[PDB]
Amino acid sequence: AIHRIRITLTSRNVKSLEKVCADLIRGAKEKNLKVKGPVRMPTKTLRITTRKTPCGEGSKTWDRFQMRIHKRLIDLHSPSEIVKQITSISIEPGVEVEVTIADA
Amino acid sequence: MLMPKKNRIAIYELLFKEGVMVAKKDVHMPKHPELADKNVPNLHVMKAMQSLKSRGYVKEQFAWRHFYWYLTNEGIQYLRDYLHLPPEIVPATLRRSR
Amino acid sequence: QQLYWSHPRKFGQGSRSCRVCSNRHGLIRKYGLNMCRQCFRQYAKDIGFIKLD
Amino acid sequence: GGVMDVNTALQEVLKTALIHDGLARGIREAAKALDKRQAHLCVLASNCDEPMYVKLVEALCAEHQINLIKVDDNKKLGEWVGLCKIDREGKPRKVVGCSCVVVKDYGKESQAKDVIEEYFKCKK
Amino acid sequence: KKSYTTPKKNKHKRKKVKLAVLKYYKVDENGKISRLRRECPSDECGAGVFMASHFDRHYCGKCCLTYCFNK
Amino acid sequence: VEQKKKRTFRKFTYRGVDLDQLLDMSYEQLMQLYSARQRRRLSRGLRRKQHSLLKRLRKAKKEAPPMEKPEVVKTHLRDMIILPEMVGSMVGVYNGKTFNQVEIKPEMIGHYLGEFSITYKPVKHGR
RNA sequence: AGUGGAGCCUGCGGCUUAAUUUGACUCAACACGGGAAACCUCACCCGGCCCGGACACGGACAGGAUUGACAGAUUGAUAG
Repeated sequence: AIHRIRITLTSRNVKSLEKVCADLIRGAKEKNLKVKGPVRMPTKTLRITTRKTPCGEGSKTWDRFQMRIHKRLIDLHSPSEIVKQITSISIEPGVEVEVTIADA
Repeated sequence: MLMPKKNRIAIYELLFKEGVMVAKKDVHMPKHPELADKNVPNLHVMKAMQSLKSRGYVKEQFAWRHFYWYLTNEGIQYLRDYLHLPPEIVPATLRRSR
Repeated sequence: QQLYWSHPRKFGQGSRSCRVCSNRHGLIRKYGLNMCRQCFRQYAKDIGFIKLD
Repeated sequence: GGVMDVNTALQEVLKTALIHDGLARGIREAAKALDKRQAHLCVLASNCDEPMYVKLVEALCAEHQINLIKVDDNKKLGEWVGLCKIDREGKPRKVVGCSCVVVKDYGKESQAKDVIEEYFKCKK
Repeated sequence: KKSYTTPKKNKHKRKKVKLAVLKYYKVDENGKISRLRRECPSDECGAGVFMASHFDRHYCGKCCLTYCFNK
Repeated sequence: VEQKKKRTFRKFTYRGVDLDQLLDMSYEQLMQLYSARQRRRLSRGLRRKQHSLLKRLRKAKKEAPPMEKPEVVKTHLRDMIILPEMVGSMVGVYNGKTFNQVEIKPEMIGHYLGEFSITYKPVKHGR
């Protein structure tokens, strides 16, 4: 039977995330699994605020760094192992990809 | 610190066999990583290693308030005699060669 | 002949410090960083934090 | 194996036992070790200051396996166990006695261990 | 500088005179050890240990802090 | 020099419990009644690891006759809340640089030692 | 729109304090040191423990170098 599988992809790097996502989608359908297509989730902006000045005299100067984590999921439905197998191969560095047994 | 030369030999043997030994630095700590001499702040493990170090035999790298002991060639020879175990027993380095 | 040399701390800023030095005031505990701000400035490149705004 | 000499046969066992941690040196440790079955040798001095020391040792030996072999000079007995390097003009812990000592656990096979054990059995 | 200095003598190390240590029991001929002082029955006791006489407290220093006659 | 009807004339309740009843209850039964600051200290503390200090109080109260006050018993703590057991003692209450000596009378019960010792001048500028 | 005027808050000066740790002095010092500090912290001040005197060399010295501790003395601490 078909099994509902959720592929979560998490990263911070648009271009890398995007062309990993590409490869998963394209290779999925190529030897037949569900296509779906990406559910983009809101990018989360982690904001850290610090004093720019060690030892505070002068003027109030503040520095704010952000780090933008990006999340997307894709729900494929098709059979068990050959899903998570054909997907998770052909990638090694720098974009997290999680294949989850979640969803019935 | 203080403590017998039964604790000291235990530490030295573990350094010899692994080829690494580690401690961490805090005075509010209770307990160094890699077994230690067990719920105590910075001391016994560090001091046994420090004594060993003074006479050569181990190279210490410090960074991010942690002590990485890296076993030296001369140290492999010294501990081999001190432990008095057969004259090759393989100290966990030389292993695979590139 | 130690009898006491620690005392329980889990209270205020005095119970934690930077993970490369000992420091107080402005200790980032958010995201499990556990570094003082002054140190964090020099390592802000290495965590992945970046300024654009 | 081997058959060695009788006096050097003791010394090697004393040295091994020290590193193992199992050489009872001086009266308090020697007596405690003797009165327990961990002991399997007792080498006494008989050149002790105030031989009440030796009398107490011999008395202790009677219970919990009797082991007796006598050797001469306190200082030599001390040195044999190891408390000096036998090097340099000084040593910081240099040559001093320990008098009567008791060996708990030989801790090695063959050699001097085998010699002393064999000698002890056919002696007693 | 704060406050803090102290005299010492060995205010900082222990020696307890020079110690008597183990010189007690009574021996008659070869070989027996006949009780002197008091003896302490515990499992953390040795086998030639004593209770220091110090009368109306009688405490085995081989025991950790415990095991005391007050007789 | 100890207990009620003696160094008191303000009397009545401290806080809900009359000094008569107070002095002949134990601290157990005291914290049950009308006591909120004291109650938090005793509950969370749980007999409060000031053990030896408290024993020195009882010791010098005992060895001195009940007709007179103790030989004075110092403490470094000043966060100690006066409990009826203590009362009639004479307590050296540390200020981090001075021990002010304060007899604990029946009017002081439920108050803190620290409030009867000073770290602070009446404040002057040449006044 | 106020601010300066008022109350309080917070930093700063001066005094006072055994201690009021301390950097800074038009701007380019001054609710500024992400500094909203109970003690703890803590630098300051009032006291006390410990050696983390490693290592090498010398001496002492296993007849006991050193470790622990009852009760009593003590002391903030039945902290041997």
